[PDB]
Order: sequence, then structure tokens, then C-alpha cells
Amino acid sequence: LNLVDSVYERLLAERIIFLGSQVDDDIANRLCAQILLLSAEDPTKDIHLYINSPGGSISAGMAIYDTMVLAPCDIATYAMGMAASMGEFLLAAGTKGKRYALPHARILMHQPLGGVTGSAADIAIQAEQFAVIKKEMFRLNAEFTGQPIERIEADSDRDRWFTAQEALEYGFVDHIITSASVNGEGPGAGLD
Amino acid sequence: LNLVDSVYERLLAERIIFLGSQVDDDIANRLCAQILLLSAEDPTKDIHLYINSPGGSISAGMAIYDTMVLAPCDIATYAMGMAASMGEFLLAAGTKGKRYALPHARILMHQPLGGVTGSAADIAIQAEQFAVIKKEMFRLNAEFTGQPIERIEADSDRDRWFTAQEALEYGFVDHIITSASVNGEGPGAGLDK
Amino acid sequence: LNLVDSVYERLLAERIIFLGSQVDDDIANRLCAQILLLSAEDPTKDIHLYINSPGGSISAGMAIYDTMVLAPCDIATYAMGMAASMGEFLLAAGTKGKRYALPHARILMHQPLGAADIAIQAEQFAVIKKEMFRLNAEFTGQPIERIEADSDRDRWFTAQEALEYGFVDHIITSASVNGEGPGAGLDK
Amino acid sequence: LNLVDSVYERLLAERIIFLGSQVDDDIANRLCAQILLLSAEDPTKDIHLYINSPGGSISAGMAIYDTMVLAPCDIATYAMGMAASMGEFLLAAGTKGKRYALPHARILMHQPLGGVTGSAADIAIQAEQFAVIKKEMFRLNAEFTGQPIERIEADSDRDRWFTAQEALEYGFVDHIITSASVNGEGPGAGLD
Amino acid sequence: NLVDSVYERLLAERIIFLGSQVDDDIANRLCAQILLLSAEDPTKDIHLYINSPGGSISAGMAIYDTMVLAPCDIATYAMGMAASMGEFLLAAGTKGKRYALPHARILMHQPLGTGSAADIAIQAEQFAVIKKEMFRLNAEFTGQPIERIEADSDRDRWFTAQEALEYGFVDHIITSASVNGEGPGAGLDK
Amino acid sequence: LNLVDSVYERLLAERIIFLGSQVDDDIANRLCAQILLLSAEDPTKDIHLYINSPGGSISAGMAIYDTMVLAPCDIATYAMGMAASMGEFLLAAGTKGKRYALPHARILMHQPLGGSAADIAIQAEQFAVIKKEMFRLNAEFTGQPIERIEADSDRDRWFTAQEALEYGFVDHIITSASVNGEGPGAGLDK
Amino acid sequence: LNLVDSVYERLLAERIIFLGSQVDDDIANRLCAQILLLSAEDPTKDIHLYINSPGGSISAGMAIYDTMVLAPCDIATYAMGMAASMGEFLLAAGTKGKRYALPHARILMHQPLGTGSAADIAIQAEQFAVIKKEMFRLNAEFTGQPIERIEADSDRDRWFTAQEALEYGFVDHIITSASVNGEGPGAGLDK
Amino acid sequence: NLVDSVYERLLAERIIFLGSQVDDDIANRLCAQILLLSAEDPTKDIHLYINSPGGSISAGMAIYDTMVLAPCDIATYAMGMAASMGEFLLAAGTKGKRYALPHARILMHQPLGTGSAADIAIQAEQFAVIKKEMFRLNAEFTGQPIERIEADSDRDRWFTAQEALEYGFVDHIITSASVNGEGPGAGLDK
Amino acid sequence: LNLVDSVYERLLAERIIFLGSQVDDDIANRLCAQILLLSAEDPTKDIHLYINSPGGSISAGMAIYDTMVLAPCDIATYAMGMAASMGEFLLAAGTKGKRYALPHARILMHQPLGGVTGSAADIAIQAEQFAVIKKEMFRLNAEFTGQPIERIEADSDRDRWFTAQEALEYGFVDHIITSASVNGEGPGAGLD
Amino acid sequence: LNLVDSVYERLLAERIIFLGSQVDDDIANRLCAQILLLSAEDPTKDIHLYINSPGGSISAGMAIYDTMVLAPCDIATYAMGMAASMGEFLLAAGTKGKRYALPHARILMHQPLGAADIAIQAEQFAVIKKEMFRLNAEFTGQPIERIEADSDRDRWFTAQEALEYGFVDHIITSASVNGEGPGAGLDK
Repeated sequence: LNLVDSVYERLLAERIIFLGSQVDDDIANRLCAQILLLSAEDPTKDIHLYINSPGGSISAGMAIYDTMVLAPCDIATYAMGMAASMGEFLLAAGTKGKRYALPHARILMHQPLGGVTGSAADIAIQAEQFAVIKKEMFRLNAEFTGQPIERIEADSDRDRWFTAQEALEYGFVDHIITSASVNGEGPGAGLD
Repeated sequence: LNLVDSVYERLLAERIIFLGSQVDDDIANRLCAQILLLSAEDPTKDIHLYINSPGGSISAGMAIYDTMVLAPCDIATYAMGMAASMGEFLLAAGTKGKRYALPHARILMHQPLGGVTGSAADIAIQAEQFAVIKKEMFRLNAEFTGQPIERIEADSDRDRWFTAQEALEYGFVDHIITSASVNGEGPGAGLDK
Repeated sequence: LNLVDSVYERLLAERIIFLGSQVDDDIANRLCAQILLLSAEDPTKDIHLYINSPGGSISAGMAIYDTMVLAPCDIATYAMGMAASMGEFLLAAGTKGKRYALPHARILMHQPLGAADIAIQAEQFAVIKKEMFRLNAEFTGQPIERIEADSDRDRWFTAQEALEYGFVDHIITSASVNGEGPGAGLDK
Repeated sequence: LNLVDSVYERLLAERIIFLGSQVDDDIANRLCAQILLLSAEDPTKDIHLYINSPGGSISAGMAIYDTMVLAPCDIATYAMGMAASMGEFLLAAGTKGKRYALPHARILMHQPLGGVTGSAADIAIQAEQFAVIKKEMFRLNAEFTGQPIERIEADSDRDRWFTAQEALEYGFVDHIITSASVNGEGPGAGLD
Repeated sequence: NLVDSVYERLLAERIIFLGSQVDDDIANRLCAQILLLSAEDPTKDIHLYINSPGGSISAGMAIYDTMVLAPCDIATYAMGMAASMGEFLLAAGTKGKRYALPHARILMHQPLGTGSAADIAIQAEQFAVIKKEMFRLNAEFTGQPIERIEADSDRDRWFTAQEALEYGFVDHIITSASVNGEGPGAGLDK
Repeated sequence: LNLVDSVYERLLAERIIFLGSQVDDDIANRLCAQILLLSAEDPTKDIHLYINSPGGSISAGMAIYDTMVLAPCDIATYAMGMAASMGEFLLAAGTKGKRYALPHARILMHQPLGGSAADIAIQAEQFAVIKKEMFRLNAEFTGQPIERIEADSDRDRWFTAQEALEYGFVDHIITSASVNGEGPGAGLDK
Repeated sequence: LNLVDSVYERLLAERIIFLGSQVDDDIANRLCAQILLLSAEDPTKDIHLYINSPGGSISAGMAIYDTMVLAPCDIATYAMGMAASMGEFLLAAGTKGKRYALPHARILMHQPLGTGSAADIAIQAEQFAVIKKEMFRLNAEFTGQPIERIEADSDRDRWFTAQEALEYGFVDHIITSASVNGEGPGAGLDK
Repeated sequence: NLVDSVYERLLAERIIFLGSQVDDDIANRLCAQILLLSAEDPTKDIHLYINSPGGSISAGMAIYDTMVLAPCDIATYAMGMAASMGEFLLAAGTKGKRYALPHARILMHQPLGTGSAADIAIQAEQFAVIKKEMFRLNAEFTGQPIERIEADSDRDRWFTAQEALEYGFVDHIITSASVNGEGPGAGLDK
Repeated sequence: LNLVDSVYERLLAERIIFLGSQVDDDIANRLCAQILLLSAEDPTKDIHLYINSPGGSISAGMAIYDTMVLAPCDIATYAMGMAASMGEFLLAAGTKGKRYALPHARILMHQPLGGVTGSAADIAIQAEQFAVIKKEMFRLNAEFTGQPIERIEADSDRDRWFTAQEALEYGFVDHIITSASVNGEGPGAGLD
Repeated sequence: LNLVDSVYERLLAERIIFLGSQVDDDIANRLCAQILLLSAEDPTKDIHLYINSPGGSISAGMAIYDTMVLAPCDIATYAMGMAASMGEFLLAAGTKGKRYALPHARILMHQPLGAADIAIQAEQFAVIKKEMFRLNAEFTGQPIERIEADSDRDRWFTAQEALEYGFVDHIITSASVNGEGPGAGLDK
């Protein structure tokens, strides 16, 4: 009912979801809940996920990713400003053909933190989980982009970043979107 | 009526409940209330319990569990990110045949805090309660999974953890859900109503 | 749901939105969300962006700008009090012909100062700073080196000087309601 | 809404606006927004701006003033208790003929803060702006009251203040209002 | 919250409550409520209940001017304490409609003297002028000579309800609200 | 040093130490340190432990007790105001013959109800062991049977100075310190 | 100095140092500094380390241990109240023959689980595995127990009374009262 | 306090302690101590004990320049962890006088990049220059090729004491300080 | 005194002063006081001012500079890590011949805050002062380095920075010092 | 007993005291106490008051001034950085012939704004404000109406302008140690 929350709620009614912050457990729960709600309201219409996020934990990002896949809806993704670390991952995880960058977007590859510190197991068990989910993240990024997994890993290690044009050529997105199409003849970006 | 609470309330109308935090007395009260509410609203329709929880006390988790059993309707459970300690327990406690993990969910076994320290009784009485409920936690986890109770105990002792496939194999869930089915040909995950 | 937020929400129903403070990530998220919402509600009706802002982060301002371009509808801009630095940029980014200054508005040009190391952040800052210069040159019709030099010395403008330099298309004094002047979002 | 805000919102339905604190950037935004909203709802009916304000920055007051002029409807102003500094200015800026003082209101002239230090610009650039808007504030106060600009500047320098009757003679307001009229005899004060 | 909800519902009965010290925030809140009630119906009385330990002259004078601005009569009720500017606003109610409850206490007082950016000298000039108006208006409300108002105020003279009736602050003591028709309804008989 | 600490430090020079608050781990560390320090400085001179303590944990109290035993010198104890729970235990643990109560001191028996990285089961095992040993030692200090100690502790039995003397917590009541070598010097005759 | 600090500094002059809290990086720095200082002041006189500690990190404990070995002086250790986790380890690491428990001391074994590193959790885990194994090895060496017994007992948080701790090998003797005349251990109080 | 008092007394033994993360405040503190010890006696060694998890390049380079400015030799001792700039300062000790304790760990690392009022571009230019100098000096300290320093640093390569000796960070492992005369005295033999 | 302050006081006994933080009014007072104290103790011996400072206000730096000149003894300066803005200025203001940079010191030119907003005077009056002291700061930097005033102002405008060797060539310091000399061969750095 | 306070105390032994901040009741108490102490220690030796102050309360400054006059010894004053408002007043109140400005010092004239009611406080403020004007006229030799008018517009001075107007007697550049120039408190 405050202004910002009221606007997000009305955007939800247009099937538009915002990832505008660091990906942590709280944000994952919040985004996961919205994807589930939109799916329940209409499982046949696209969800539009706009991303301006400086990064996030692997664990929290993977929960959002699994919910994107769980949703029977297509999920279009839009690099609105920054898409770094798991923000890059979730952008690239959009339904193929419906992944977009705005022209001044910036995509950052990065080894994020695991987010596996929340439970009271020793560091060895946390490191085990981290190794497995990091390798899975590399593998999925390779599938999203079409790049060899060795390319993904080396670029992640050196924190390679991408302009919108470079991200398009690497394969994180399918198009750079400049202005939304409303009369047909191109992407509507959820603006009908 | 803030945005987060508003979305949770609208999910409640779909009979979807979220366990998104460490399980303590306040979260147990919260979850118990939602299960009772949904049962009272319609005792014939499934409840869908989504779990992304890093752990919790035995005492608090046992109150949720008893309320899950009290509810006349089935409770489907979904490992959405992490189901650790009593979060694993409550996931495995779902209606058999309706326990699910998403493909990258993780399940972690753990010997948790008892949650018995809030009493006005001495530590000897608190320890007596702890020993009883810890043993019963192991026994129930063995019944949920089909594992021998001695394996439950040893694996909990060493903080054994599972990928979603491994958790299905061990017995915590019945199925891995990749995409929800809107077609009847499979689990709807509460999204087809 | 306090009074201030209630008034902003009711203004949203008139397709009026406010950039009333320093541009940062929170403000950018809020403003982008409002632009997307107004676009989705009716992609054929103008959005009216009122600006009274002392500046802010290039990165946040650029994200607002890209959302302005994404929107299918025209975005009219109004310099209400101050339009400084990224506030100037977004004023000048309005749909050409629909950029306005109120009579005592002031426009100020400025070069803002800027998980991966400082080198990566500096590289990203360099591209968006260069883009801000290039686009400011395009909005105003001024040579890019004039934008750079004027920005470097914090050159500022009255409404009439801002009109002559090319940040805005017209000065509005009062709104036209019967429909042959700018209605400033107030004639519906 | 709490009680205070609910009463203000109900007064908004009567086209009554309250300026009850110092004029800073936040208050200017809130005031500008209410003026725009009331204009959009009905551009043919007066707005009634009640003023009990101890002062404010020139820059914030000028933003409010330009929005008062932008409004196609008239803005009646009422000095309810204190109208000091930019509070006096906004009182005097009401639609001529519709500027009122309650019998015990006090009007105070003052040369205030510019409110121009929020920018990242050099203090030389801030002072340039301050000199321009200060001079324009004097010129407009002279236009509002009918006093020569030299008298405005001298009286502001010495923080000259006025009772309601003295404010009427000097030219800040057009009438002292004692009780609102219920049948077109005198001013209704927005309570019609 | 509950408190605000009860006050809002009392507003629908044209009852407003001054239950605290009179400062600028309270002045704004009460002024706003009087204007709102006047706009909603300028022909119906407003009922102003007072339990206030005092407040600033400037803030109390803004309320007083709003009471006089309102076209409605304003009945006033001393509900527990009416001290300093609370006494002033009580005695400022529509004559014939000023009431004290049987155990109410009315206290006279001279408040001591600052939100302007002008020097202390200009602030003291204002205080002197409003202080003298306050005395003059208290004299007119009560029928007492201004010299008696000033002398009694400086010594913090206080009054029981019957003493306040005799002095001239209120017109009646109200023990129980009359739904009879025989007597004041205190706003409780709609 | 501030004033309070300077006075305690100067009292340390007279071999006088204070248990003036609840016995927790921090207090046990400070008292243990003071007992070690005095012992090292002169293992042949008495330490004078003044007690005005409302209680404390068994574990912290037992660490102090063990350090009192470790000390080669006698530890005289003085119930200065209250000696409750582990404060009673430590009073009663003073060198036999050198345990004193001031005339209006009060001694209270009590069962604490009970930190580690181990689970509550291991904590309760340790607690059961130290609780039983505390009852056993209280019996030896006082000469009372263990079952009386346990039952009196369970009901929070308390004692005046004279009652405490008779039960066995202290050996003498001290009213005024002796300067002339007559009786106990209370550490004040150096 | 305040009272507490003043008493600790004066104990330092008697070559007595006090481990009365959880072992973390700050405590390790404080204790390492005191050991170096006493060693510099007189490398021929014992240091007496009194321990009432509920646990601590392996990394912090091992830094203290290496400084204990670096010191040319013998380091006598005393279990004063609790000696748990790395507090047990430091007790058992005292100079052999000069490790002591007071009669009501409790000794608890524990695997301390789990980072101020700039390196990722994988590198931190590699380090932890190395120091954990070395901690088990040394504790086996201090006590005479086989490493597998040390590991299994640590895993189940086995605890010991003073008498059980003596029999297991953590300490060499139980002290009741300090001897000032040479008939037994002086506990650093006989100077 | 006690901690500061022990450090001050160690200063009288020409022993300084880097026990935390290297930031500007730590740089100022350590630089000041090296200058003070140099002024007090420019012919006697300084003993720098290191237990540090890392720190900023700029702050570590200021310390390094002060170590080189000092006319005294500076012996360095890896006491628990020497990571990132802590490794750098360890390896920067006077050659032949760099020591690791047997369970010390040495970690290589590239710190990421801001106190100036200049833009991020000028701050990144500075970081690039100091980062390259850090690699070059690590190569000279260790005898390793600069390419190996950069490659090992980016993967956070870490070392046991024996591995660090072989790689070239330190000259000796010290197990026990020698007051013999046969071996290093670690500053403990004055 | 805590440890840090005790070491600084002992360095004061060696006539060594530390400027290790931003130059504000408090730091200027502390620095001025130490310079006056060392002058009074022995006006014939050098003071050694070690500098590791990220910047500061013009007004505060000018107070320190005037006190450096007031001191009858010489003030040697040493760039220990960073000497930025008024930190560069005070470094360059050392007694000519006795200005030193350590090999990895960095010198940064910058046009800083005036520090003239503490007064109760009008912003116009503050800007007048700022213009005068800024111009004098450029003129003195030109005098210290031997560079023309136009180059000082242009380089300050672009935040030009310098390695120790570049700072030596430009004129901020007279020598790079690597190790202090113990026998009158080279500079003793106050460690003599 | 931190470093900063240790240095000030040691300066006190050179009879040097600092007015380095805004003048308020706390600063006035501290400065009066130092003047009384230095006077009691040796009433024949100069006190050296260094001033770097942006102004403050008339009442607190006047109490410092009265203590300056009470002191039997001369008080030399030094404008070290800023001497504004009551800082200017106390600079100009120094023993005539022993008032000094450092070369880049700035002097600013200013009219500060101001248990008993506001009327009593305003009356007290009026007398000390009038006294500040009268004494400033006496210190400088300027007409009282010039002090008032110049104070009213925040007139400010460089060191040389301050010397010409009469706030100080000399500009000191560097201290004279062998004894035929001002020693600034540094020659003992």
C-alpha cells in the first residue's frame, strides 16, 4: 500500500516481476512466491522478469531458477540495468527467444558466494555443496549461452563483463530491445 | 498488506503455504495457524507446503508436524531450495505420494536444537524432554523415508546432505518435479486450480 | 499508505510521475516500475515526468533512460525546480517536442564521479559516462566536446537559456486545458 | 492512513491544502503534487492553501510557486498562524483578490537559505544560482505587494514583520477574514 | 490504530478532542479538523472536549482563529484539566455553549516565549503582541477586567468548576448529558 | 583507575577482596585472578573475602571454590550483606574457624537450575555431577546431613546471622573488628 | 588500567597468564603476545597458563600452540574450571609433566566446526581439513591415545572429570592445594 | 588497557605485532611503530610477528615502504596466517630473517580495489599501478617468475610452512626460539 | 594514553608528526598545535611531517600551512603513502630541499572543498572567500613546484596524479627516499 | 588524556591557548578557566591566544572577553585561520600592539542571532549585542555605525584588509626567536 509496493503489486497484475536488488534468501522467497502466484492465476500467459541486480548467492539464485522452470508459463527476461552473477544467470535462463537486453545493460559473470552458510554444518559440508552447485551453474550457463563449459568457467574466474552488444554476441540474450512493439511486429516486452 | 505479505495472502487463497525461514516458536505458530485456517476453509482440498528453510528446533518442528497430521486434508510438500534439519523433517512428513523436490533443491540432515530451553524447569527436565523428542524425530524420519532408524541417526550425526535426485533415492520425497503440469498428466504443484 | 504516497498513487492515475530527489538505485527501480506500469496500462497515452532533482548516479539514471526508450508511449518531461546532472539528462531525454521547463526552473550540467575489482567498475563507469555525453549531445544538438567542456565546469542554465541550448522545447507558464497548448498532464 | 493523514486527505476532497511546516525539498514535492492532483481533478475550481509556516528555502518555495502558476485554477491563500520567509512569499503569491489573513496571523519577511547546496557543483556555481533566485524572489515579492524592490530588500534585511492589519496595508494579502460566509456575502474560505 | 479509529468515529459525531499540550503539531491537527467539520456541514455545532495542561500562545491563537473562522458554533467542554491555552480555548467557545464537568479544573497561566530565522528581538516583539491580545480576549470571554486577567494569570490562579462558572470561563456545569431535551446534549444526542 | 577501582586495588594491598555481585563467569575469572595474585604475592598471609552476593551459577562458583582450595593461604570469609546460593556456598567454604557473619547478614540456600558447544544432554550430565558435589560439599562445610542440605536448598531456606551460625555456615558473628588482638581483626589490623 | 586489567597485568609479573574465555583471533593475539613478552623477560622461567575456556577455533588455538612451542620456557597448564575444545587442546599441549587439573575441572573434547579469508569456501575448507587432522594428530600425541580414539571421542563430545581426564592423558596430576614447601606442585604460587 | 599494555611492553623488546586486517588505520599504527623503533635505535633488528588475513594493497605498500625506509633489519615471523598483503609483508622481511612457525599458513591473493575525491577512473589507474608493483616485488622476494606470482595469486594458492619455505616466502621454519646461540632468537633472547 | 596515542606522543619526542587522515578543522587544530609545541620546545631543530592523507578542505590546509611558515624551524615533509588534494599541498609546502617521497607514494592534485560553510554568513560571502583562497592555493602550488599557474589549475581540474618519480619531476618533492641514512650520507628522515 | 589533550596541556605550559571551534558555553568555560589559571601561575607574563573559530554565541564570547580584561597580564591574539563573529571580536580584543594575523587568515564581521520568558532573554541579548558593537568600534577605531552596517552584511577581510580596518596591529609571517619581533609564544 505504500507507493513502491503498490506499483509492484499493480505490475504483478500485468504479469511483470522485478528483480531490483541483490539476490539473497529473502529476495528468492519473494520472487519465488510471485512466480507461483502468477502461474496459479494464469499458467498459459508469459511472465516478464525485469532484472537490475548487482549479484546474489548461488543458493538463492538456483531457487528462483527452479521456480522459473516449475512455472508452466514462458518467462521473458530483460536486462534493465545490471545483470551480475546470479542476475546474469537468471537473465540467461529466460525462455529461449524471449531473453532481452536494454541497450545500456551490463552483464557480469562472476563466481558468487554459495549462500550455503545458513545451516550449521561444518565448512567441509558447506564446501561440498558449494562445489556441486557452482559446477551446475557453469553447466547451465553453458547450455543457456551455447558456450563451452570451459569458456564459461574461465570467463567467470576472471569476472568477464559484457556490454549489451557483447552479451548478445556471447549468447546471454536473444535480442537487444530498444523500444517495445505494440502493433505486433516485434517484442511487446509485456506492454501488450 | 505490504507487498510480500500481500503475495503470501493471495497464495493462501490458492492453498499454497510457504516455509521460508528457520523454524522457531514464532514460525511454528505462524505455520500451524495457516494449516488450521486452510483446513477449516475446506477440509477436502490439498494444502501445498513449499519449503526453503535452513533448519529449526525439534520442539517447534514437532508442533507443525502434529498440526499437519491433525489437518484432515492432504499436505503436499515441495523442496523449493533448501530443506535442512526440521525443514527436511517436515518435507518428508508430507502426504506420501505427494512429496516433491525441485531439481536443484538440497536436503540436509542435522541433529537440531531441542527448543526446550524456554521452560522454567531445570536443565535436567529440559534434557529429559530433549532425549524423548530427539529419539521420536529419528523414529519418524525412519518411517517417512523407509531407512533404518540407526542409519537416520548416523547420517543426521554427520550432517549428510543430498541433491534432489539423492533425496528421492534415500526416501525423503516421492518425485522430482521439473515443470508443473496444467494438463492432468502429472502433478500440478498447486498451480492448476 | 500515508498521505504523500496516496497523492502520488492518485497522480499515477493521471499518468503523472515524479522524480523529486537524488537519483539512486531505489529511485531508478521505482521510476522504471512506474513507466512499465503506465505503458502496460495504455501504451498510446503520454506519460508526464516531472523533475525536481539535484542529480545522482549515472548507472541508475541510464536505467531510467533505457526504460523511457522502451516505453511505447511518448514521455513528456517537465523541469519543475532543479534538473541537475542525471536530472538534466532525463529532462533532455523526453520525447522531442514534449520537453518543458517551468519559468524559474534551473538546469545544471555535471560530470558525476564514479563484486569485481575496481578496474571492472571503472570500465563500466567509462562506457556509461561516454554514453551520457554522446546522448546529451544528441538531445541538445550540441557538439559532444561542448557537452564535455560545459559539464566539466558545472555550467547551469535558466529556463530560457536551457531552451536556447536545447535541453527543452518550450517554456510552460500555465497549463492549457481546452487543448491547444501543453496540458502538462492536467487536462484529462 | 493514520488520523492526521486521513483528515488531510478528506480536506483534499474539499480542495483544501495545508502548508504547516518549514519549506524544504520534501515539503515542496508534497505541495507540488497536491496542487497538480487538484488541478487534474477539476481545473475550474479554486484551490485553498492554508499556511502556518516558519520559513523555507528559496529554491523549494520557487518550485511551489511555479506549480501554483502552472495550475489552471486559482489558488486562494490563507495566513492561518505564521507566514514567514518563503511562507510569506507563497501567501503573497496567491491569486490576487484571494489572499487572506486570519485576524491574529503574523507575516514575517526574511532573506532565507537558497537551498542550492544539494548539487555536486562548486560553491561558486551554487552562489551564482543563489544570487539569481534571491533577486527574483525580491522582484516577485515587489510585484505581489506593489512595493518598490528597494523597500522589499531593505525590509527583508531587517526581518520586518507584520500583524494581519499591517500585512493588509503593505500588500501581502487582500483581506482579513474573521468568519467564513455561508451565502455569497463574503469569502467562503473553501468551507462553502 | 484503535485510538485513531475512535477519534475518527467521534469526528463523524462532530466531536473533537484536545487531550494534550498545545503545540504547533496539535494546532495543525485541530485546525484541520475544524475546517473539515465546517466544510462537511457549516450549520451544525462542533463539540470540542478539552483535557489539556497548556501550550504555546502562538499555537493556541491559530486554533482560536480557526474556531472563529468556522461558521458553526463551537461548544466547549472542560473534561479534566483546562490550563493556560487550554483554558483560553475553553472560554473561547460559543457563549452559552461553554461547559465544565463537575470535577474539571481550570488554570490561568502566562506561557513563556521561536521557529523563525529572525533574531530573538523580533521573536520577543511577536510574543509581546500576542500575549497582550491573549489577555484582552480572556477579559472579553470572561467579562473580567484585563487587569484582573493579568494579575490572576501571573499567580497561576486555578478554579474548581463552580469557581470557573462564577468567574466567567464557562456558562454551565454539565453533570449528565440530557437526551431528555431538557438540557445540553453534549454532542451525544444525535 | 576510576575511584571505585582504585579503592578495590588499594584494598587488595590489605589482602581484602570483594564478592559484591552475582557469580557469573566474568566474576569468577576476576575473583580467581585476585586469589592467585594474593597467593603468589604472599602464600603465608590470610586472604579476606567479603561477600554481598545474591547468587550465581554452580559452574562459576565451583571454579572460585577450587581456587580457594588451591590457595596455600587461609581464606577468611565475611557475610557482609547477603550470601545467597553460590554466595552462601563460598562463605561456608572459608577456612574453618575464619568464617564470619556481620550481625544483619542474611544467608540463603538455593538450587540453581542450570554455554558449551555440546548438546543439552551433555550439559545436563555435567550439571547433575556438579550439583551433587555442591550438596556434598555444603554438607561437609556445615556438618549437616546431605539430605538436609538438599531439602533446605529445595525450599530456599534462609537464615539470620545467628541462625546461620547455628546451622554451620559460619564460625562466628563479628560485630566490631578488634585492633588490640582481642578477637578477629577482619583484615583491618595490618 | 581498570581493576580487572590491573590484576591480570600484576599476574603477568608472576608469570601467570589466564585463558578465561572462548578462543578466537583476538584472544589468540592477546595470549600469543603475553607468551612472547614473558619469554623475552626471562626465557629460563616457567609460564603458568590457567585455563577456564568453553572452546575456540582451531586456527586461533593452533597459533597459541605454535607460540607455546616457540617459547624457550616450559609452559605449565592448569584446568581451572572448564577446558573444552581448543581449551582442552591447549591444556594437553602443556609441557609434559606440568599439566594439571583442579579437582572439579571438566575437560570436554569437541570437533570445532567451520573464514576471515579472502579466498573462496573451497580454499578455506582445504585449510580446515589440514589443520583439523593435525589437531587430531597432536591431541593423540599429547594424550597417548590413538588418533582414531581421539577422532571418535571428539565426534561425540566426550567429557571428563578431573580424574577421568588424568586417566585419559590430558593432564599429569590433579592439584588440590598448591605446595609452597616443595612437597608437590607449586602451581606458580610458591615463587 | 591490558592488551595495549602488553603491546607497549613488547615494543620495548623491539617486537611489533600485525594481528589483524591491513587497512589505513593499521598502516598508520604499524608505520608509526617502525619509525619509533628506528629512531630509538637504528642499529637493532625489529621483529615483526604476523597473523593477518589480508588487507588493501595501498595500506600494505605504505607499511612496506616504511620497512624499507627503516635503517634496521626487520625480521618477519608468520605466526598463524599470512594472507594477501600479510604474505607480502612477511616475504618483504630482511632476507635471511624471514621465518614461519610450523603450523603457519601463507596464502596468495589479489585484493580487489578509494579515499580520493577523484573519479573512479583515477582510482583504478592507481590500483593498476600498485597491483603490478605488488606482483613484481613478490617475484623479487620469492625468486619466482612474475607470471607464476600472478597465476598463483589469482587462484588463491596457499602454502603450509614447508611449502612456503620451498616457494621462497620465508628462509627458515622456526620451531623453538634458541637462547642457545645455535639458531634464531625470535627477538626473545635479549 | 592508549597504545596508538602513546606511540604518537613518543614520536613527538623525536620531532616526528603524522598527518594520516583527511584534513578537516579538527585535524588542522591538532596539526597546528603540534607544530607550535615542537617550535616552542626547540626552534632550531627540524620538524618531520609524515603524510598519508586522502585530501582535505582548503581552509583547514591553509591554516596548517601558515603555521608551518610561522614555525621558525624547517619542516621536512615525507609522502608516506598518499598525498592528495591539500595533502599534496602540505607535502609540496615543506621546506624546499627537504620534501621527500617514499618510492611507492602517490601524489594527487585536486580542487577540493573550501571548508568555508561553517560560518553564519551568506553563501555569497562564503563563495567570495572560496574564490580567493582557491586562487591562492593555485598560486602557492605553482610557487612550490615551479610550474606555471595555468598548468597547476588545468592539472588540478583533471585530478592529475603522479608516482613518486613523476612527482619528483613535476616539482612536489625534492628527492625520493628509499632507506634512511645513519651517518650524514643522505637524509636521516628524522630517525637520526 | 588522549594525544590531542596532552598537546594542548603542554602548550598551556608555554602560555599558549587555542580557540579552535565555535564559541559556546562549554568553550567559554574552558577558555576562561585557562586564562584564570595562566594569570594565577604568573600575572606578569603574556598569554598567547590563537584563534581559528567560525563564530559563536555573543554571551559566551562576552564572558571570555571579560576574563581577558580581568587577567592582569597582556593577552596577545593570533588569527590563525578564521576569526569570524565572536572570533573576530576576541581577536580584536587583544592587548593593543599585540594583535596579530597570519598572512592567509580571514576576519569576518557578523551579527549573531539571539528560565525567564522570551522577553527577558531578548532584553539581555540586546545589551550584550549593543556592547559588542560599541567595543568592536573601540578595538578598531571605526565609527559604531560602520561596525553595525559592516556586521549587517557579513563584511570579511584578508589579513592586510583586517590590519587596515584595525582588527589587528601587525601581520606575522614567521616567529622571531632572538627577541626583536613577535615571538608568538614560541621563543621561551
